[PDB]
Amino acid sequence: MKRTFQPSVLKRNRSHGFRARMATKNGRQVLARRRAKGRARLTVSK
Amino acid sequence: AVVKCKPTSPGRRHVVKVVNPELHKGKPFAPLLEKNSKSGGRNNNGRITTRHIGGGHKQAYRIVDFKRNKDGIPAVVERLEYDPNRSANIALVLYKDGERRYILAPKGLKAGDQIQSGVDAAIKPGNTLPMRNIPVGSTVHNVEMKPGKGGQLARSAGTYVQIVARDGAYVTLRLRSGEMRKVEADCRATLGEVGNAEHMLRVLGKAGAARWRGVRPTVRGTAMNPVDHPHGGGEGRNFGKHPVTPWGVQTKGKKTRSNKRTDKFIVRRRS
RNA sequence: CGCGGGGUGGAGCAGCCUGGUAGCUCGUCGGGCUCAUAACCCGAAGAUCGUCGGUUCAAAUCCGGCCCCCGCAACCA
RNA sequence: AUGUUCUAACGUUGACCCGUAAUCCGGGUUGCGGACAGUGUCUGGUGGGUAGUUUGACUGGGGCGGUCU
RNA sequence: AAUUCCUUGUCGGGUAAGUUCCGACCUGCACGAAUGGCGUAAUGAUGGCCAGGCUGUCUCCACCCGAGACUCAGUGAAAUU
RNA sequence: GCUCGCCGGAAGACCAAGGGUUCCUGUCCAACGUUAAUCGGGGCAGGGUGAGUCGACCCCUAAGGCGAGGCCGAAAGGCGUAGUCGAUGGGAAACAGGUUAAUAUUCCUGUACUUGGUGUUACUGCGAAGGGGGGACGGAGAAGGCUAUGUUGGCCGGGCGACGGUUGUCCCGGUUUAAGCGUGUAGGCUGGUUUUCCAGGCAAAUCCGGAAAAUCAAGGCUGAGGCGUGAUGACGAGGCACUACGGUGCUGAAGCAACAAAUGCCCUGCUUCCAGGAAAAGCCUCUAAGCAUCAGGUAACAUCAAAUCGUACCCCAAACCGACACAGGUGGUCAGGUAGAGAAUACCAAGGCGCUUGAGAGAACUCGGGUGAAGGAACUAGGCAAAAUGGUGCCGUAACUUCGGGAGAAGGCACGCUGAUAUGUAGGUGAGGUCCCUCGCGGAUGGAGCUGAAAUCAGUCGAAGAUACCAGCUGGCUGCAACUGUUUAUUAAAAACACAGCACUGUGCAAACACGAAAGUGGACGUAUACGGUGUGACGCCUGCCCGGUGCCGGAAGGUUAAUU
RNA sequence: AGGACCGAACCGACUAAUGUUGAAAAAUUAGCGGAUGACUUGUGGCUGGGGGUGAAAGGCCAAUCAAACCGGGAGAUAGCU
Ligand SMILES: [Mg+2]
Ligand SMILES: [Mg+2]
Ligand SMILES: [Mg+2]
Ligand SMILES: [Mg+2]
Ligand SMILES: [Mg+2]
Ligand SMILES: [Mg+2]
Ligand SMILES: [Mg+2]
Ligand SMILES: [Mg+2]
Ligand SMILES: [Mg+2]
Ligand SMILES: [Mg+2]
Ligand SMILES: [Mg+2]
Ligand SMILES: [Mg+2]
Ligand SMILES: [Mg+2]
Ligand SMILES: [Mg+2]
Ligand SMILES: [Mg+2]
Ligand SMILES: [Mg+2]
Ligand SMILES: [Mg+2]
Ligand SMILES: [Mg+2]
Ligand SMILES: [Mg+2]
Ligand SMILES: [Mg+2]
Ligand SMILES: [Mg+2]
Ligand SMILES: [Mg+2]
Ligand SMILES: [Mg+2]
Ligand SMILES: [Mg+2]
Ligand SMILES: [Mg+2]
Ligand SMILES: [Mg+2]
Ligand SMILES: [Mg+2]
Ligand SMILES: [Mg+2]
Ligand SMILES: [Mg+2]
Ligand SMILES: [Mg+2]
Ligand SMILES: [Mg+2]
Ligand SMILES: [Mg+2]
Ligand SMILES: [Mg+2]
Ligand SMILES: [Mg+2]
Ligand SMILES: [Mg+2]
Ligand SMILES: [Mg+2]
Ligand SMILES: [Mg+2]
Ligand SMILES: [Mg+2]
Ligand SMILES: [Mg+2]
Ligand SMILES: [Mg+2]
Ligand SMILES: [Mg+2]
Ligand SMILES: [Mg+2]
Ligand SMILES: [Mg+2]
Ligand SMILES: [Mg+2]
Ligand SMILES: [Mg+2]
Ligand SMILES: [Mg+2]
Ligand SMILES: [Mg+2]
Ligand SMILES: [Mg+2]
Ligand SMILES: [Mg+2]
Ligand SMILES: [Mg+2]
Ligand SMILES: [Mg+2]
Ligand SMILES: [Mg+2]
Ligand SMILES: [Mg+2]
Ligand SMILES: [Mg+2]
Ligand SMILES: [Mg+2]
Ligand SMILES: [Mg+2]
Ligand SMILES: [Mg+2]
Ligand SMILES: [Mg+2]
Ligand SMILES: [Mg+2]
Ligand SMILES: [Mg+2]
Ligand SMILES: [Mg+2]
Ligand SMILES: [Mg+2]
Ligand SMILES: [Mg+2]
Repeated sequence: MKRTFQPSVLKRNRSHGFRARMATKNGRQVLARRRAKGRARLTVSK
Repeated sequence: AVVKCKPTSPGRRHVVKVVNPELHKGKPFAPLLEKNSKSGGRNNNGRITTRHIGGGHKQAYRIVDFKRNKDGIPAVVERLEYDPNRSANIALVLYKDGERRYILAPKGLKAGDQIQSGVDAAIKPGNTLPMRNIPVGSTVHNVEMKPGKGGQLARSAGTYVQIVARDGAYVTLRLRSGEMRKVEADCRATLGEVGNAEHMLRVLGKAGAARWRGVRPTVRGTAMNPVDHPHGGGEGRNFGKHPVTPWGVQTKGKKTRSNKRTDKFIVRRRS
């Protein structure tokens, strides 16, 4: 039976990618928090 | 004409269709078409702002000439056509200079008829004149509200307005609703009633026929829960309250017109 | 099991609440009018107020018990 | 105070011209309205559309009934 | 009565025997006219009842074919305490 | 290796998504694999993905996004014009054979095609951010013409049979070939050509649209398939030689016809209906400004270029989504035989598998099935479950009805095989031959050959002929809802929701209404025969009385009454 | 012609049995409904939490819904265990 995660690379990048984060100030704030914490993988692009 | 279907299935028993044999059967005139994709009742926020709209058949917009501002050049009706965007039929006319245009088809118009607009046009159905040149008592349609703006009143199938009086710079009109309204006498009007007067005798016959026109189902307020509608709730069928809209406004009698700009032009309300 | 309202000429209703006094319509009885009856007109009679106790100078009336009458409630279980 | 007229504020989701290669916007001409409409402050009415809350205790279990000095 | 408490009302039909069913009666605790009334052909993985066929549903179980259960070798949990 | 079993509209073969080395070779077996493992999608090492034509990238746009200025907003920001992005759609071009352990429309062989640059020659009006054409579009239905494909015959090679027969109407196998190029056929659409003029296409136009003459009556466009070539080639059964036993090398016959035939192609066609069926570019054409013995355009030839990224492998799955090597889910394409209406079902082909614990035994009891004396719903809340019916053709079929239905009502009869009618019929297809002409992929006649039901009569076997698989139980009364639909993903599918129809009511357009501090947007590029809200719910017969209460609508004399003064 | 009929693919989910530390955090087996349409499906897009969407069940909004999830106020408060 159909589960919730149906992978799609294009939709993944368009929803959570780097350029989607950078497009709004709240996305940029997400990136700032993740840099301050020190995540190795900053977004889903990597 | 008006044709009843034979009851060979439960979805056909009550269907009444209006069929016109004189409508064109080919494709429409390509230079006068545009696309118009559907909204779903959604506005630019993406929210539903009008309910019960969606789906239906794909349609192409026919550019109809509502202004009729090509004066002094006679035109000939080429063919009547079906228009999916409105209840009336539209006629394709050809001007003596080689230009083609769509107009609302008045009652009695047929291929080969002569029409023309302007102040000197003859008093015949399909001709457009400023309303100060049309005799008092005439039946006109596609009436303008501001000079040069384009016709806006009496555009549905079978409708018309009547010029009841003329006094100075204004003419008094009787609209289909029964309201008596005052309009500038330089506005244009087209003589005669809008054609396809039997459009209202149509019976859809089944739910799908309404879904083909992009109408989605209406859920009654009493069928919901109180969190959804003021009418919701109850053990069994309970109403016990004054009828209102989904947003709490009384919906049987309460008047909603509030416009003081245009109150000066209203001579009588429709009653 | 429990609350609320009632019992007044023969019938249906007032008067009770602020205890001093019983009214209204119909019915009954007597007389008229009519050939006669009904209708109509005139006059009169008729209830000690469910019952038993209390309070009071005085109880249909206020308080209590009892006998009937009606209504409501009797849920979660 | 009311009414009538006017135009110059103001409106125009009428027409035309320009920026312009543009059904936004702005500027210009003209028409139509016109001190109305509309907006700000103050103010009466309405307002489960929305919001914050209250809705007693005793009790041979609680409710109903009764009670509370 | 998808509504009737008393109630398995009463009468009729069906059954050997029918608190259900069908037809009536009217005493409607507490139906009723677009929070529609009364009918209604066709339709329904809809509710109730009856009949024919059919049968291991049952009287009342018997035998048989396979997968486990049982024994041997290998691997090897769990709730609980 | 030989037997046996299973799938075969998949449990075979490919694409897309998704994964990312799982692909191939050598080696190892500690851990992983529900057991052992010498094996593995495990560990370690090495190898492997080749493009002008496939895809991306590229040009073009849809929904939608972003959005210079702009409008609007306490700030953050919201919306939107010019623009610019965004495929799931439009736009140039390649096929066959061979080859690796692992890639191939990419490598090799053969044969092709497209776009662009440059140069030369010949001729010449070129030119756009503008005009026009085109691209360019629905559902259903009906054929007619074909092919893929299959069957049979012919031909070629081989065989003469473990047990009765088998030199023949016998058995096995093969009988294949592309793009391109040339023909322009079945068939579809459309009259053509030349002048003259014109309020139209924002200006111009020789282009498109319109008008009037003259003339000719055939021109044009599209088009599957066949045929010829490609191809004296390649491939090819099978032989002959090596094998270091996985296979390598050489050679290589026939390679035809008839019939049947798609859900594929002609066909973006045709017919019909209403619910009336993208856009933009590439492309063709027209001119403006401009240029002008230039530039540019057209044609032929020569030459150069076509970059970059993907390409292994899985892909109804042990590699994707489900924590698992998980009875689940996952879009598109291909589509053999016999029977059959069929992509159902049964047995098979090509191909692929036997599902990663076995061995015994033959207790109760549980699960999944088979059969059952006599009875036949007595069971039970209830015929739950099971049993039963089940096909085709013909006969026959009630109440009721909205005249369509009910209806497959109910019920019944025939059904195999063999022969004859008829050495194979009615029908379908169709060669040769002959005769014509605008001569060709032509017309007429002609019928050899091939294919071929259905029926009747007669006979015949069995208990049984729709023999398996497959495949309605039927009728009677009644409540509710008209009906097809929808719903509580995961205890409720209904009488609930919806519905066509009905009524009330609001709404005159900058509409009411809704989303939004606003600008705006939807309603609607709609205009009262329209749009919103509410209730009822096909259809038939109907829908009675009450305006005291509450609400709404209208009124505006009087009483009361805010800020203000 | 048809929200026509019978019936596979496909989309559902009416009944029964099994399973219930399952093969499976909703399935399997045998039957069952629709199956040219108010049909189904791929890819992309839009609507955001007192908000959306809802042929309406308080259904659905990532196994979570009479108010999602994550972080913060925060060591909320707890006459209670
Ligand atoms: Mg609506
Ligand atoms: Mg409606
Ligand atoms: Mg409900
Ligand atoms: Mg409410
Ligand atoms: Mg009720
Ligand atoms: Mg009530
Ligand atoms: Mg007397
Ligand atoms: Mg007294
Ligand atoms: Mg509240
Ligand atoms: Mg608080
Ligand atoms: Mg208490
Ligand atoms: Mg009872
Ligand atoms: Mg009886
Ligand atoms: Mg009865
Ligand atoms: Mg009722
Ligand atoms: Mg009424
Ligand atoms: Mg009803
Ligand atoms: Mg149904
Ligand atoms: Mg053991
Ligand atoms: Mg343990
Ligand atoms: Mg098999
Ligand atoms: Mg391997
Ligand atoms: Mg070992
Ligand atoms: Mg092991
Ligand atoms: Mg490995
Ligand atoms: Mg856009
Ligand atoms: Mg924007
Ligand atoms: Mg800006
Ligand atoms: Mg682009
Ligand atoms: Mg694409
Ligand atoms: Mg390979
Ligand atoms: Mg063929
Ligand atoms: Mg590959
Ligand atoms: Mg396994
Ligand atoms: Mg699996
Ligand atoms: Mg699927
Ligand atoms: Mg099969
Ligand atoms: Mg056994
Ligand atoms: Mg058993
Ligand atoms: Mg049996
Ligand atoms: Mg036997
Ligand atoms: Mg038996
Ligand atoms: Mg027997
Ligand atoms: Mg019994
Ligand atoms: Mg019993
Ligand atoms: Mg059953
Ligand atoms: Mg059975
Ligand atoms: Mg009943
Ligand atoms: Mg229904
Ligand atoms: Mg459920
Ligand atoms: Mg608007
Ligand atoms: Mg209703
Ligand atoms: Mg159907
Ligand atoms: Mg079906
Ligand atoms: Mg569902
Ligand atoms: Mg269910
Ligand atoms: Mg099933
Ligand atoms: Mg059906
Ligand atoms: Mg509820
Ligand atoms: Mg959920
Ligand atoms: Mg809350
Ligand atoms: Mg704090
Ligand atoms: Mg705490």
